[PDB]
This record gives sequence, C-alpha cells and structure tokens, in this order.
Amino acid sequence: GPKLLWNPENVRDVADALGITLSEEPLRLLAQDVEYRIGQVIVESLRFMRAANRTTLTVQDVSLALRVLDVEPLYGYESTRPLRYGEASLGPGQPLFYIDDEEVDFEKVINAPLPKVPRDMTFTAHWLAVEGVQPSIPQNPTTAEDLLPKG
Amino acid sequence: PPGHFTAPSSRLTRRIDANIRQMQETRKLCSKIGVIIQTHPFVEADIEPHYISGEGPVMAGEVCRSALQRSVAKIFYHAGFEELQPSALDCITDIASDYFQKLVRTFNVYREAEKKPATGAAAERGARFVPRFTPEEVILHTLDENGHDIDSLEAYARDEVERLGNKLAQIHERMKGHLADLLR
Amino acid sequence: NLNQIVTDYLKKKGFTRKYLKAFLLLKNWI
Amino acid sequence: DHMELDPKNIYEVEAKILLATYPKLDLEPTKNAEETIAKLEKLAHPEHSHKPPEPKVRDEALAAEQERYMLTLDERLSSKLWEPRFERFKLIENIKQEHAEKKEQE
Amino acid sequence: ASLREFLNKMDDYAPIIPDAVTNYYMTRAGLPPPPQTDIRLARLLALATQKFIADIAADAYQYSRIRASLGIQRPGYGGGGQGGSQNRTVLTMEDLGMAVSEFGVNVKRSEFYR
Amino acid sequence: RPRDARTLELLLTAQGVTSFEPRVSQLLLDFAYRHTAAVLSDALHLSSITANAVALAISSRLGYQFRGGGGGYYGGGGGGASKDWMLELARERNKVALPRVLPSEWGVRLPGERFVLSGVS
Amino acid sequence: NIGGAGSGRPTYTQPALPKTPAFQLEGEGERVLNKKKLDELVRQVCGGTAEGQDGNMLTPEVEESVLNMADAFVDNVLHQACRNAKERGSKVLEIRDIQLVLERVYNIRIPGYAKVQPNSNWIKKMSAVQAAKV
Amino acid sequence: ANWFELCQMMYVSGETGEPSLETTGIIEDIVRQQVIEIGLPWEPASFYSVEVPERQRLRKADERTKAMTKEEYVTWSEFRQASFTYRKGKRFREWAGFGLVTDSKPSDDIIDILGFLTFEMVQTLTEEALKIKEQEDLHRERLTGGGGLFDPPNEGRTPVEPRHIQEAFRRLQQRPKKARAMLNGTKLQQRTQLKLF
Amino acid sequence: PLKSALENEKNLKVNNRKLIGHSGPVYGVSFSDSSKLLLSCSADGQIRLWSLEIWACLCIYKAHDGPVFRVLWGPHGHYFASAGWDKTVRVFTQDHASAVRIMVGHDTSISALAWHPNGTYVFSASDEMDKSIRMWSVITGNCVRIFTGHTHYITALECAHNGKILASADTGGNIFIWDIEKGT
Amino acid sequence: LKMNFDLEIRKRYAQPLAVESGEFPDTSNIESRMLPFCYEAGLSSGHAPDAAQFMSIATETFIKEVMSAIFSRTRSNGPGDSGSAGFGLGSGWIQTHRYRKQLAKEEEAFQRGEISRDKMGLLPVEAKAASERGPLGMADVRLALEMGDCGLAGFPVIVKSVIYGWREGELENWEDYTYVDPSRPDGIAIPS
Amino acid sequence: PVFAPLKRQYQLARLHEQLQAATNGGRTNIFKVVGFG
Repeated sequence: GPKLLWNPENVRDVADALGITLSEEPLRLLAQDVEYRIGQVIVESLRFMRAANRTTLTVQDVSLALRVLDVEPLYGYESTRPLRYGEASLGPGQPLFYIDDEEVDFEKVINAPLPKVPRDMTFTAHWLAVEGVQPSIPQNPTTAEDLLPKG
Repeated sequence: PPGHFTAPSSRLTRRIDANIRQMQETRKLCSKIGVIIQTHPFVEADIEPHYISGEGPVMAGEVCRSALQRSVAKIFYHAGFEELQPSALDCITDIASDYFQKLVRTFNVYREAEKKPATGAAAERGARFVPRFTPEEVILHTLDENGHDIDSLEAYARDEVERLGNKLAQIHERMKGHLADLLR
Repeated sequence: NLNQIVTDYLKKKGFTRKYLKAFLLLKNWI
Repeated sequence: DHMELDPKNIYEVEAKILLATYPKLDLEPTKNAEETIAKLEKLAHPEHSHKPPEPKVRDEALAAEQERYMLTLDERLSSKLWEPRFERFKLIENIKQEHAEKKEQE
Repeated sequence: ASLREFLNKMDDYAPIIPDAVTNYYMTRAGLPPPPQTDIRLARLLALATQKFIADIAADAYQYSRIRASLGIQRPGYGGGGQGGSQNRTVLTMEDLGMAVSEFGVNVKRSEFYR
Repeated sequence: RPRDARTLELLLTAQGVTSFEPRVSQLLLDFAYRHTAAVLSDALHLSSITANAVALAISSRLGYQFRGGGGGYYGGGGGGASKDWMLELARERNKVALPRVLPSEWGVRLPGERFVLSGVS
Repeated sequence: NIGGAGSGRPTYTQPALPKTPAFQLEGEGERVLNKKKLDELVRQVCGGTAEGQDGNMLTPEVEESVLNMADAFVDNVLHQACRNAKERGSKVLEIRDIQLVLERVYNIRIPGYAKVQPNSNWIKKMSAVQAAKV
Repeated sequence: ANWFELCQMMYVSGETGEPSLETTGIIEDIVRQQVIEIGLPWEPASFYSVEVPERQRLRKADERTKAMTKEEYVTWSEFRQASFTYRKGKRFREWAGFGLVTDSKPSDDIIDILGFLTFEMVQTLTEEALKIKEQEDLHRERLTGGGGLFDPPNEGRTPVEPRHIQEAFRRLQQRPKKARAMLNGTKLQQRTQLKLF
Repeated sequence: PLKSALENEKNLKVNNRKLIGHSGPVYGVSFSDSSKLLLSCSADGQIRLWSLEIWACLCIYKAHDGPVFRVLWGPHGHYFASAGWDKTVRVFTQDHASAVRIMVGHDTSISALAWHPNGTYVFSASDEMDKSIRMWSVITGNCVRIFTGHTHYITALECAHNGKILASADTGGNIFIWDIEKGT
Repeated sequence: LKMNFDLEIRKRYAQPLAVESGEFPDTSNIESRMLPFCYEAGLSSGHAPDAAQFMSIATETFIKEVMSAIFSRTRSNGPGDSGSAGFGLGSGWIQTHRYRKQLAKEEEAFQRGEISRDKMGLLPVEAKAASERGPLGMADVRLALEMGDCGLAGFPVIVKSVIYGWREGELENWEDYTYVDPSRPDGIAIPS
Repeated sequence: PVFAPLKRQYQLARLHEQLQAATNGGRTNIFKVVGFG
C-alpha cells in the first residue's frame, strides 16, 4: 500500500480503549481512511478561510467545514485560556502527553473581573501617494522599512 | 448605561441569590459541626464606561462570552456543585451559545414564511394573501420546536425556586437546632 | 496531440472546410 | 497511452472545440439600460424562447364480473384481465453457429 | 395560562443573563436589539435559555450523585488534575457528557495524546 | 507539545497558512479520535474483524455524510450530485424566455406580493 | 411448481398433490387498496378527517415525492442488508440483518420477530497518566 | 409462557374479547425486551456533609365498576391479581435471563418492582391499542336469511390485532422535542437507545 | 449624517448604520448602479435585498444549497449573478424569486465572478483540481470560452471597459491578461 | 454444472416503480424485488420466507414517521384527547388560547349530555377547526426542511429536488409584481 | 458515491436491454442506409 502520514499506533490505542484486537490489514485500512478524512477537513477549512480574504485560520472556519460535511459539532474549543500539555513517561523513549486541568472553586470564577472592552469601530483617511510619490507623513511607512524592477 | 453587563433585578434573580447565600451559610455551619471552611459572597464586577457611535449593540465577543460563562457558573452552583473542571465549563458555555442562536433563528424562520392565499372573510374583503402564521402562532411554534411551553416556564419562574428556598430554610433550622443541642 | 483529436472530432461531425432630455442637457451645460 | 483521451486534457480539448464552434462573439459595450434591453431583444434564440410549463395535475359491470368469474384460476390470462423479442430463437441461432464453426476445424 | 398575561407579568420573571449577552447573540442570530424589538420578547428568550441550562445542570448532578458511594472511569472523557479537595462534589467531564448525551450532544475526547 | 500536533502545524504551514489559532490541532486530533471510534464500533457490530468488515462500515457511513472534498472529474464533491442530472435540470430551466422589461420598470419592479417581506412588524 | 420452465403454457407437456393457485371471487381488488393505502396512512398520522372530505390530503407534487421516498428507502435498505448478510459467511438472507440495518442506520425498531471493556494496556496507560498528574 | 397472565391483564384493561395468539406473543416480546433493557441520593439534603433526623383512567374505571354484574365483578377482582413474578421467581428469572446479564440472585424487592412495571406496560399497551382499533373501525364503517343451528346470537365484538399493537408501539417510542432541540437547523440523524415506556 | 425616508426618523443625526438579518458570516456585498439597493450573501445559503432609503430588507432568494460566496449586480443594475459551494452559477432578475438561468459545467466550487460591460455575458472561475475560467451566454445559458493556465487559487476577475480584455489574479502573485475573442 | 446468475438479476427492471404506477409498495412488489438483490450479493440460497412482510411494515413505519415529522411543524389546533381521537401518547400539535377555551367548554358540556359527537367522534369545535385545514403543499415541505432533516438525511436527491424546484404557486401567477416606493410603510407598493 | 434519481437508472437499463436485444449484441447494424433516400 501507500505510505501513511497517520501513525497506526493511534488507531491501535483507540482499539485498545474498546477491548478489540486488530490484525495489520484492517489497521492499515483504518489509518488510511482517517488520513483521507483529515485531508478533506483541511481542504474545506482552507476554502472557508480563503472565502473571507484572510490568511489566518481560526476555529470558526474549522467548525463551518465540519458543518458542511454533516459531522457532529465539537464543543469547548473557543476558550480564551492558554493551552498547556503535561508530560508522562510510560518508559524509555515512550512519552505520553495530557491536557493540564486543575480543579477550581466557583468563587474564583464567579468573582473574577471581566476583560477590557475594546474601542468602537471607526475609519480615517490620508494620502498614500501624490502623483506617483509617497509622502513622508506619520501615516505612511518609514523609508527604513522589492518595489522597483532592476532587470 | 451602567448595569448593562450585570443581571437584571426581579423576583427571580432575587431568591436565587438568597438560595445561594443560604447554602453557603449552612455549609459554614456544617463545617463548624464537623470541627466540633469560610467563604465570601458572590459579587459581579462591571465594566469601565464605554461609548458607542450611532445606536447599536456592543459587539465584543470576549466580554459577552465571559458574562455568559459567569451566568452558567452561577446556575451550576445553584444546582449543587462546589468544584469544577475548566474544560467542562467551556463545553457547557459553547452549548449555551449554540442553543441561544438556534432559538433566535427558529423565531426568524417562522416570522418570515411565505404567505398563503386568503379565504373566507379575508377573501371577501378583497385581500388575496395573508400571513400563514399569526403573531401568537409564531411564538408558540418557536417555543415548541425547542422543547418549551408557557406552563412550564411559568411554573419554573414562579414556584420551583420558592419551594427550594423554603426547603433550605427548614434544613438550616434543623441543623442549627442539632448543633445547639450537641453543644449543650 | 490535442490538434489531432480536435481535427478528428470536427471531421467526424461533418464540418466542411426626446426634446426634454436635450433641454435638460443644455441647461446643465449652461 | 492506451486510452484515446486522457481526462486531464479534456478541458483543453473542450476549449479548442468551443473556439472552433463559436468564432465570433458580440463584444461591444452598451452605455445605458435601453441599449442593453434592445440588445437582449435582438439576440433572442428560438430554442430558448418557450413559455413556462403548466402545473402538473392528477350495465356493463355485470358482463365484466361474469367474464372475471369465468376466468377463475386461469394461471396466465387472469392476470392480464406483450412485446415479443425472440430471444430464445436468437440464442439457439448463436449456439448453432458456434457449434458449426467449431466443427469446421475438426 | 395565556401568552398575554405571561408577557405582562414578564416584569417579575427576568432571568440572570445580562442584556448585553442577549443583544450580542440576537444580533448574531439575525434579530435587532431591544430598542427595535420589545424587551419582553428578549427576556422571554433568555428565560428559555436559562431553563434549558438548569435542566442540563440537574441531569448532570443526578448522574454525579448515583456514582458516589470495576470503579474505572469510562473511556473517552479525559480530564482532571489531582482530583479536587475534601469530599466536595466536582463537576467533571464524565457527568456532563453523560447528561448531554440525552440531549443529542457528543463530547468525547482523548485522554492521552502521545 | 504532543506528537502529530507539530506535524499538523507543519503541514498547515507548508500550504500557505501564515498564522493559526492555538486549539486547532487539538480539535483535529479529537475529531480523528471520534471518527476512529465510530468506525471501529460499526465494524465490530458488523462482524476478530476482517478488512471487508471495515470497508463495509466505511461504505455504509459514506451514505449520509462526508459528501464533500476537493473531488474533480466525476468526484463526489459539492453535494455529490451527478453532472447528467444537473444538465437535465439546466436544460429544463434554460428553455423559457427571459422576462420582458420596459425602461420605466428597469430597477423598480419586485416579485409578487406572496414572495416579499411586507408586514413583518 | 419448481423447474423454471414455466406454468400455464398451452403446449405438450407431475407431483402427487400440487398447491392451489391464489384467487379472489369478488371484492375491491388490489388496484384500489394499493392506491388507497397512502390516503389511509395520511389519515392515520394527520390525526383525523372531518366528515364530507377525504383522499385529497396531499397535493399532486407531494405524492410523487413520497412515492420516490418509499422506493429509495426499499432499495437502499435491501442493498445494504444483502451485503451485510453475505459478509458474515451466510448464504441466505434472514430478518436479523434487516433489523440490524434498520436499527443502526434509521433508528427504527419493529417488535415481535425475536458490551465493551478496556483491556490491560489502556489501564496501564491511564495508571501512568494518573501517576504523572499527582 | 405468561400467555394466560397476559389474557387476564388485557381483560382487566377493557379487552373482553378473545385475542389470538399473535397479539399475546407480540405483547410478550415487547415486555421481555423492556425488562431486559432495564429519600434519594440527589435530594436537596444531599448538598451538605452531615445529615440530620427529621421532626381519564379513573373515570372509565369507575363507570365500568358501576356497569358490571356480580359475577363480572368477581371475575374482575380475581383477574386483578394477575402478575408476572408472584410466586414464580425461578420461572421469571429463567424467562428474563438474569444470570446471563447480571449477577445471579437479586433481592426480592427488585422482582416486585419488575412485576409492577410489567403490569403497567401491559395496561398502557392495551389501553392505546383499544383506541386505535376503535378509530379504525369507526372510519371503516362509514345476505343469509333463514338460519341454522350453530350461528352466534349477536356477535359484533372482536379483539385487537397485531397491527394495532404495532401502531401503539410506534406511538409509545416517540421522544419529546427537548431531546432533539440541539439538532435544529442541521441535517443530522437522531440516534438514541430504546425508550422505556 | 445619513438620511432615512421614514418620517419618524426625521433629521436624525447618525453617519453609520447597521443592516441585520443574516444568521451567518457575510461574504459578499454589492451596491446597485446615488445607490438605493444593496445585495448580500452569507454562509447560510441566502441572498438578501436591502433598501438604502428605509434601511430594511425587502426580499429573500432561496435558490442555493449550501454557502454562497459571491454576488454581483449587472453592469446596469437589474440582473445579478451568484455562485458558491454547489458548483453552479445562477443568474437572477430582481422581479422574480427563482433563478432565470442555471449554468452547469464546473467541477469544483466557484471563487470569482465578473460581468461583461455589455450585460450579456458572465465570467466564472473554479478552484482545486479544475482551475479554469468560463464565459457563459445569458441568452442560451451555454459556455462559449474556456481559459486554462492557472496553477493557484484564483482570487479576482476583471473585464476591461472596451470589452475586449480580461484580467485575473491568483495566490501565486501572478496576473494574467486574456484575449476574449481568440481565447489566448 | 453451472447456474447462470446473470439471468435473474436482470428481472429487477421488469416491474414498474411506485412513482410510475402510483401504488404504494406492498408485500408482492417487495418479494419480487428481493431475489435479484440476493443473487447480486452472492446469497445463493435466497431469503427467509417471512422477510417481505417485515420489509413492508418497516417501509410503512418510515413513511409514517417522516410525514408525522412534517405535519407537526406547520399545523395547530388538533383534535382533543377526550377519547378515540387525537394523538394519545404521541407528540401533538400546538393550541391557541381561544381554541383551548372553547374545547374545554365543549368537553365539560358533553359530560352533561347536552352535546354529542359527530359521526367520526369530533366535537363541534374540533370539526370546525379541522374543516379549515387544506391539503399539504410544497411550501410546507420547504419550511419543514429548514428546521431539520425530517428523516431524509440519507436521501440527498429528494431534498435537492425540493430545493431546486419552482416556488409553490409561482407558475400560475407568473405576471404578478410589486413596486419599490419608499413613501409606503414598508417601501413596497402593492398594486390593486 | 454519486447520487441520481432512480427513474433515470431504470429507464436507461430498460433502453439498453432493448437495444442489445434489437441489435443482437452488435452483430447487426440496424441503422444502415442504402441508396440516397
């Protein structure tokens, strides 16, 4: 068969969670299918990202991609808290990673202050160029920092 | 205006604050009995003064999501929980946002449906088409599709919290009596 | 060669080898 | 190569066929709505000028009953109350030809 | 019960969800803010949301309590730290997943990522 | 940082994405986990399990989801409809004559009263 | 009647006791019952119809959609069930395959026709993670 | 098994006819499936660490009871005691497959609860099937003179049919819209577990 | 300040307003041929016509199956076109609730649109495996030209005022100039 | 020697489809269709004797579930639950205040014998409400498909056919128009 | 997979069967023309 980007060991762990023993052929087939599904999701997400005139991928694009494909939505990935991973050691050269999560009291969450409100949307204007020359005003980039052919 | 990012005031938000306060006090008494620990009241913070151009809602996702999370945490503490895992709280907040948007979209779907031919007295007056849902039907369908009813909402907002408060007060009285008798 | 394919396909298909406007315009010019 | 047309060249082949079929187009800009209306009216095509379709819509008994009763338990005629194709004959002809041709060698 | 009387009494049944959240999510869903939409309707929608969340919370607490007193957590609900403090009831991923499974939501995750 | 998270981020970077949001890779990993679990359960119910069971489970699952992707010529993308059926529908539609409009109505006419938002307040 | 030659052919041709062909002496007939079946179902689900009106509960365009739905359902269910039955080594189609498909793909249960646990590796991994957390 | 118990339960609920064997079989399979599928810890007093000591069916039933004779009353009272598990513990355990799905020998309170629940299921099924049959007959409604020696006097009453029970089961499996409100606006299929009516 | 024809809003002082009613991200907007009308499309599969005199919606068009990515008025403002996820291009007139023409032939989603200056031709482009540009006739609804050569996602299309040149750009930084009549 | 499995599979296309004839599929048609499907998959023996009836019951259940799903979202004021009518233990429709008041009054009155049911068992208010309802149209189907899948998640062709068709009542009134008029309350001028 | 209406598939299958029967599997050309009409 082809070379797989998805390691069959993840499929093996998933099977172990369900008390199932797999041979090599179904393992490889499942890995290939998972790889194809990941590719499909990435294609859809990039389509949605390009539709919005952007180059930054957000969780909203992935959610829309999952919605167009008739996949059950995933919840809880829009949090503003940082993402930290722990590190366990099953043995020499076999590390494991888990999400860091500590129990908290309700007082700390309910009593916490709210984030700062950003300012309202507005627009300004200025002259980017007059008769083909860029004025040196604060609103334009400095001459210190690809704009002229040299062939 | 001030108070925009805090819960309104009514007979329902009150009696909920009261139930939570009663729970905290009785938990303090239980801790004392067990010893034979301490907490502080919930306070909702507000935002600094804000200005908006023209007339429209304040579109700030982070602050709104934080306030919704605060409300969800208050409800889940009212349900009987004491500690939480952050991921579960985030999950339930996302679910709540999705449910709200689904409800509003259902209302909009029903309000702007295609018209139907007029008949009877409506046709006699010369009208050709009439709305296929009356204003009452639109709201009733919006509530029904999402699993709600007038009677259920009325009962929840009028009786459940009061009954829980009475039960909590009785439990507090019994606990106070037991502690006093144990001390004697 | 695409040219051969196109030529074959074409051969097999039997391809043989009023006043108010003027007044307003004048007023606006004036 | 094998196949007469690799799929990846289909777009180029179709583009060339289209170029040969429509060698001249109307690429003259108009200046207002009346000119566009006139151009649309002038270019009408007979095959694309039909009308919208129409909405879709949905004594002897004794003799019939007597006939139905009289045909009781008839295996084949009862159900009906027929497009021959001669398939068995053609199969027989094909097999006979094959057998004769094979016998030709021997 | 009647819709008219209920809407009139809506003064006494205001939920705990701030008006800012209501306006934000109404605008996201395609409904203008209370100034152009009777405030009573927005309050009614927020109250429905509160009732839904409270029902889920009660289901989760019921699931948590029957478990309290083999003895290994179900796979697919990864989360937690040391395990909390004292004999306090902890809202954990397992109970929330079990509760929301009755409402058509799936919250399955992975415990270890490797 | 776990394994395959760096690999997914590198794959995204190697395709034009100049920035990301921390949580995307976690979402993708959890999605892969859930898909694997669902397919495995279906295959186990179907039948030790062979490769035929896995193929049958995938084929059954493809009947009501994953009707997308970047499929090209005769690839089941964009809903999965066949080009011949769409061509038939287009032929049926494109047969009628274009609407007749006059200069005095060009830009002011609207659909019938049954298809407009009149009286929704 | 077995053999595949056919029955009722008036040509030049037996078990001891053949079975009697089916027949109906007089009645409504299948051509009417089959056409009234859809109206009967609509009456069943619609709640009830008042006196003086019936039959015209769906417009002509919706009946075609419903019939297409029925045909597609039958075809899809049978195609899935036959392959599923052949997968497990059987040579005949039994009701169990149809029931499994209906339950697991369409959430339909028709009455009246007759577990997983983690293994040791998963437990060891969870023990390692828990030990790391503390 | 349990055929005659089912007959008695149907009779108590209002089915005075003689249902065929198919109806009893279908009801038995439904009940068996339900049984196989099958203060308080979550009360407000559980919020605290230390606890402290304290300190239309009826109308139809009444009409029927008023509309029965002495012998009919005796038969009704005798049939009211029908049970699935009353002094049939071993047979019920064998029929319900206790050993194969649970640790054997549960307490007797479990058996009593199961009997109560099963009686309730049979009652509900009969009551719904009767209404469905009545509606079907009422819609459907809208040549041998002389006489013989064995024909029935007046007849006119017939039992329920398997199709009525199937329709009742279809009705009893529907869930509230609250269990589906989260799928609004999407194309996701609803998949759940058997509902314990 | 912006002005509203509604009497109740006589001489109100605001220089920016909001148009609400979509339930999904908005991807396209187009001013009509002062402008009194506006078109918009979103990921929910709908096209909305707004009024710039009263600032409210007038009609909804429901012909698409999936997200709609681009919407464009005609060169003179009675016809408009749209194209999105389901690989089809549709041409509308504002007087009819159904598309008057349907254009099949693309193998992937559409990512660009453009009208001809004479108002009788439309241009479209697809992405992914099928990176080609097509020219359709509004009278018949058939394709008359195909342009091939792009190797990257196509982002913009433009037609010259004289009506004889066409421009297109992709994500690789390239800009192509095409001869329409010769297809070169 | 050998059995020609390709001679029975071709029999599938002989029988007409349900849409072609207008007859709801029954045991006979399903039985006719069963054998080619079995032969295609390699099931030489065939099928069990009692599968056609099971399939017919399943099809009836599926259609009833779909149609009930559509009806609930577009109808109100259904027959009451006094007896022998209504939805019983299933999911019902919504009710209006005035209809509910009148229905309760009629139910109370009927207990005194003052009023009697019709032939089909409906009280005057229920029969009056049921009289107004018309047949099911494509607009109702389109509206119901916006709220959910209605059990048609596995049949994209049906949904696409619904979505891509003409709007209900559009071909008949092909020349009915309104006009833009900001002076009017909604910006629309309705010609009379 | 690719999806299309069932009616089209059935009609095409029937037409192909009839054509194969008529042309005897392609051994006979029923479309030939002799002369100039």
